[PDB]
Amino acid sequence: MASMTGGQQMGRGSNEEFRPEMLQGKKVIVTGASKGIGREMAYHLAKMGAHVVVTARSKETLQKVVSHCLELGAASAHYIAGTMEDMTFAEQFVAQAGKLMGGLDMLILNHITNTSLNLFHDDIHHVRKSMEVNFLSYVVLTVAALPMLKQSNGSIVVVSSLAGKVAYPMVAAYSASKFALDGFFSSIRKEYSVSRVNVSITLCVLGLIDTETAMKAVSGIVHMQAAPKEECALEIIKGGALRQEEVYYDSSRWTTLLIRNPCRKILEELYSTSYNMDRFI
Amino acid sequence: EFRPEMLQGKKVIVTGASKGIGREMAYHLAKMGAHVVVTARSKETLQKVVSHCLELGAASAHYIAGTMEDMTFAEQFVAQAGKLMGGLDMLILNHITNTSLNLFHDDIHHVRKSMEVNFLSYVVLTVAALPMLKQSNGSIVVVSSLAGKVAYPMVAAYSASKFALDGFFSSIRKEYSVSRVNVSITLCVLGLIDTETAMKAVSGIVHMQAAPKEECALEIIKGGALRQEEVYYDSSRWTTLLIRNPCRKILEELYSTSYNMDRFIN
Ligand SMILES: NC(=O)c1ccc[n+]([C@@H]2O[C@H](COP(=O)([O-])OP(=O)(O)OC[C@H]3O[C@@H](n4cnc5c(N)ncnc54)[C@H](OP(=O)(O)O)[C@@H]3O)[C@@H](O)[C@H]2O)c1
Ligand SMILES: NC(=O)c1ccc[n+]([C@@H]2O[C@H](COP(=O)([O-])OP(=O)(O)OC[C@H]3O[C@@H](n4cnc5c(N)ncnc54)[C@H](OP(=O)(O)O)[C@@H]3O)[C@@H](O)[C@H]2O)c1
Ligand SMILES: Fc1ccccc1Oc1cccn2c(C3(c4ccc(Cl)cc4)CC3)nnc12
Ligand SMILES: Fc1ccccc1Oc1cccn2c(C3(c4ccc(Cl)cc4)CC3)nnc12
Repeated sequence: MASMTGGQQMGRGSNEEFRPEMLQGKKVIVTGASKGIGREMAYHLAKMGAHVVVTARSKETLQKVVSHCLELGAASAHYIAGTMEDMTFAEQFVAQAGKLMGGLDMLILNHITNTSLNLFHDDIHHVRKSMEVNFLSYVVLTVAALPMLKQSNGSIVVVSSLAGKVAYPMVAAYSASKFALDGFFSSIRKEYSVSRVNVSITLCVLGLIDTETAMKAVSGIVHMQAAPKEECALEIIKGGALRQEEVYYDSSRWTTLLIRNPCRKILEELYSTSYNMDRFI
Repeated sequence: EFRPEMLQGKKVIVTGASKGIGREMAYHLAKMGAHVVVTARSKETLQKVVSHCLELGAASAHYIAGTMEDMTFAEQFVAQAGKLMGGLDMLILNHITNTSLNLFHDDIHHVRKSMEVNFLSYVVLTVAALPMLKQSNGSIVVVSSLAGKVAYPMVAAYSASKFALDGFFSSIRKEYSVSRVNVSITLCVLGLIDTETAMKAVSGIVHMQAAPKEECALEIIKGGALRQEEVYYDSSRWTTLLIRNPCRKILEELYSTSYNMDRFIN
């Protein structure tokens, strides 16, 4: 039947309004998918009938996510275990994932290095590791994924935080890595636009989410309402599917109303006329 | 309101001071009668900056040559600079790794080096300088860009490193506030400046008006001296009208009541 079937899900109002069928048969990578938001995303994609390749360090937990993804109705589900501290693993993982699915439609970059809320003093090793895992590996994964994503006119989904847009104490190294993602990915988005690289980039700005790990890390320190991980995971997928530049997800209505920076967008448009790139394309 | 006398006898470090904005800052500080320790890789060019700083009326002037790719050099440099001056009042973090305007493709080495030189060495320098800066109720001055606040194509690695500085230094500023660490942090958001290196890098690509390096250098020093959180310096009036993010400041204040830090300080 598939050989006698053809068409497009992305018609009028698909910019616009999400349908779970937009992910049916799509080839998706989810990093940091053994737990939390990442695991929830893998489950939503499975229910949508997507092909899924999940990664994290723990093979045992990834096995359970894969098994459950298959129960949920994933077109295919596989895992490749490894550390994102290793840039060779990050590069090879994408090639293997792409070969496992026969291509790539969406790259969901979600993993982070283990971090706790603490004042910054002298932990330069944690600052470096945060930059390596939360930022550099995302760049390595993007470079490795791009040829496949250009072929499919695919999507890059970058999971960030409110701490990647505004400042918070106790998360200096983490926040620096999240701000770096905005600078890097927002720059390449402008580059893709002029180079006719039809690969969308979604930066997801998340508030406090009720994941086991985050709840433990903020216990007795941060007294905020935590948003549900299930809904968070769906909002990220929706944003990627709709090719939205930015997703904002938080418990507070004040956040949603204030995080947006219309002045940044206006300034970027005003500077777009001040440079000549026809020598690079 | 700034007065040049605010820098008279002050003990100041200037990184990336062999040329451009950094060199201009060293010269302004010299004219103001500050004690100055300049750094960059080129000993020969630093020797000339030092000699000229002394002619201009610096209370004292020294150089220590080395690469900011080396975190051990960065750490030892501060100690050595503070021992020469007998302390530290202001740490001016200005150096960057060599960068050109290009589309991003494969260059992960340049992304890593940009993060190491433009960001990580600033953190290492701050850690090394903090005990002296706490003693003097001193200042940290971080030289950034409009590309460290808004997005630009052709500078992805550079921009990531500048955005990282905002996230890191703005976080520690809030930490210092609750810890009673009386060390100010000034993030300088600069537009196009007429430095030899920047002008060559943008030639035939960027055509906007370049602001003068002499005035730029002074505005950075002024901001540090006045303990301003942020300095905005650009040729365009539309930039000055738009760069500021009042909503970010409001959001930060609204979240400030949602957390309790008295377990890290008591
Ligand atoms: N939770 C929140 O409140 C919150 C707020 C804002 C933004 N976010 C963002 O949301 C994303 C997910 O957060 P979360 O709360 O869901 O975290 P989480 O539950 O703790 O999961 C993190 C995932 O990353 C993996 N991981 C950890 N170290 C790794 C390494 N070295 N190499 C590869 N994978 C590694 C973990 O699995 P293994 O340990 O087995 O490797 C796990 O699958 C992150 O980007 C986070 O910054 C979360
Ligand atoms: N110029 C502009 O249009 C502009 C715009 C926005 C922001 N900015 C910011 O302003 C600052 C200064 O810019 P500029 O135009 O004055 O640049 P510049 O003239 O090229 O000078 C950069 C300085 O950094 C030093 N440096 C380079 N690599 C180094 C390394 N590995 N270790 C230590 N020092 C190193 C250089 O000296 P040696 O080579 O001898 O080491 C030099 O003294 C930067 O932080 C930049 O981001 C400038
Ligand atoms: F998912 C995580 C696992 C382990 C550690 C941190 C993790 O991520 C987080 C855990 C908790 C809050 N997080 C935030 C926010 C935040 C940051 C600082 C403060 Cl004071 C308050 C709120 C913006 C909500 N960004 N990432 C995280
Ligand atoms: F000083 C430098 C030496 C070498 C390379 C970059 C250097 O720093 C720069 C050189 C030129 C412009 N720069 C900018 C601005 C910019 C960036 C990109 C584009 Cl398309 C337009 C305007 C914001 C003015 N930020 N840093 C630099």
